[PDB]
Amino acid sequence: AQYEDGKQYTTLEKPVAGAPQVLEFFSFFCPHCYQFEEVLHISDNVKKKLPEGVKMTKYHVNFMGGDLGKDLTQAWAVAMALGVEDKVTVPLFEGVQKTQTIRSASDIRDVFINAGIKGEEYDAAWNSFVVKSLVAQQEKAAADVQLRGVPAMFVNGKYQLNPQGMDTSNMDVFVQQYADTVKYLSEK
Ligand SMILES: Cc1nc(CCN(C)C(=O)Cc2ccc(Oc3ccc(C#N)c(C)c3)cc2)no1
Repeated sequence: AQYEDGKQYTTLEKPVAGAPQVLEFFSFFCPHCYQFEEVLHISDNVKKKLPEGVKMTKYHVNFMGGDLGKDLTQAWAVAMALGVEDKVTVPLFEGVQKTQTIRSASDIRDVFINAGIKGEEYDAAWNSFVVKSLVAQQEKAAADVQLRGVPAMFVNGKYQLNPQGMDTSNMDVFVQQYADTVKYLSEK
């Protein structure tokens, strides 16, 4: 077969019922997640190859970066609650991994302020039980797959992308192989 279990993807032995159709996990501490966002734009190219009848979900993980890792998962919840993912994703990556100016929750907050979210607005969201449940949603989804590594993408709670099984001599070719695989899996 052109697409094969163990090549472009693997099959979960305990599939997750009711999961999001297309679910990616990332960490702002994760070097490959940095590439996936700024250099490869994986999420955008996957969306361009799915129909407008499929929802895409992106969740942060706790297991990288200790205390600041958990702050960033809550900050991602704030970003999702306020709908400002596209405004804060790049400054958070660059602040953690490029300039290394994100060292505390206050520094994360500064990113949002500089991106234009009001201080009262950030703080009220940060402390809300709506954000508390968005944090719980991110944890529950990663725990359903005993997630131990990022970047990760899962399709219909049944299949996990296997980027190590694709060709990386060319960055655009890799991105389109990856996105075509998500499409094939979504249609499965
Ligand atoms: C099995 C399995 N374990 C995981 C997650 C583990 N974990 C920390 C990784 O790092 C895995 C990973 C992701 C992408 C990748 O391929 C790349 C990365 C960067 C660039 C760039 N620029 C290109 C072109 C391809 C290689 C490895 N997932 O599945």
